[PDB]
Amino acid sequence: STGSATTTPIDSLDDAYITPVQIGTPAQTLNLDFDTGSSDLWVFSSETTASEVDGQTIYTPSKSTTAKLLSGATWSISYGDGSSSSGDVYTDTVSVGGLTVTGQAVESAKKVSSSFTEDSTIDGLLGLAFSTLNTVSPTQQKTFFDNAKASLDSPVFTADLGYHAPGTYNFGFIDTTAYTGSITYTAVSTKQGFWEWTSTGYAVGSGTFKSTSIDGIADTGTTLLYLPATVVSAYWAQVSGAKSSSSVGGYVFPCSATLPSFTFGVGSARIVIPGDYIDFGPISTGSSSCFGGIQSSAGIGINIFGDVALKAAFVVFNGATTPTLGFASK
Repeated sequence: STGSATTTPIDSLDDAYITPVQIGTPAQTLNLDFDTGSSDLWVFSSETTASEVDGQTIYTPSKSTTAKLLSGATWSISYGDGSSSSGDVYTDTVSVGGLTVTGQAVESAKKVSSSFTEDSTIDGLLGLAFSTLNTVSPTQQKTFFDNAKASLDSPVFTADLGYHAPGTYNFGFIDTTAYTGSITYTAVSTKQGFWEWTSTGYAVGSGTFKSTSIDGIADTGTTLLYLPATVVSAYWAQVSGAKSSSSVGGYVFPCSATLPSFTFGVGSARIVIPGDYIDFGPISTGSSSCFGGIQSSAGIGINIFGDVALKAAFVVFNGATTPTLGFASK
């Protein structure tokens, strides 16, 4: 089997991407944030504290003939950005782009943090990291991909995120028309439960490539590119007037600037992030200070190849017995 679904930016900045997901019988379609940095499929639901729902579409398990309470199971998750959610668990039929999993754990939120409430466009998350990170207790549950894997034509999914435009998540096949040149594959460590890999270096604009190992995670659920302070300083030093602002929470730059590109290495291959991808616009409405899309990972504890990086590539998440990651230009 295979599946193919379009993923759409939630706003004009590509702050996140939503993908429609069918849950239950008859189908209830919710728009979920596909997150290769976590491993819970959770949704706003009829059980979510009413004051914490503000415009989201909810899953109502009582209206699904295939929903079953997973007795005794609870979940609770905290994300890198400080947001969180928790609740209980149902199993139900879940379909993405024509690919169907029966008995998928659907984690129903009883509580969500303010960031989730305030984002009316995201109805929940669909985790695509390794199932070892799943938070369901006392019986850990599998991700949608893990459940689908044996049925897929090939045990892979691909992320093809757009810049200010829709893109695609495919399951079970590699669309050879969706990228240019060849796909370069690179080793993955699953030791921390993430799609963790090592970039071979970077360049800023038309500058020389610096060969240096940068361990980080491929994370579709993180907006920006978070890299070591040395790398980030070298980038922003090429932008007149750019500075790190503790008050704003990172590097800012004059909105009048033309940003240089940023290249990262995948083995001997190179992925070029155009400068425009690094512009996250005014820090507040009407400001002439703009927020940078490349930020320091210092104090995160891990480097994160988030959407800024991933949307410059066609990315293969290869879930073979020994997982690997593939990157192609597009």
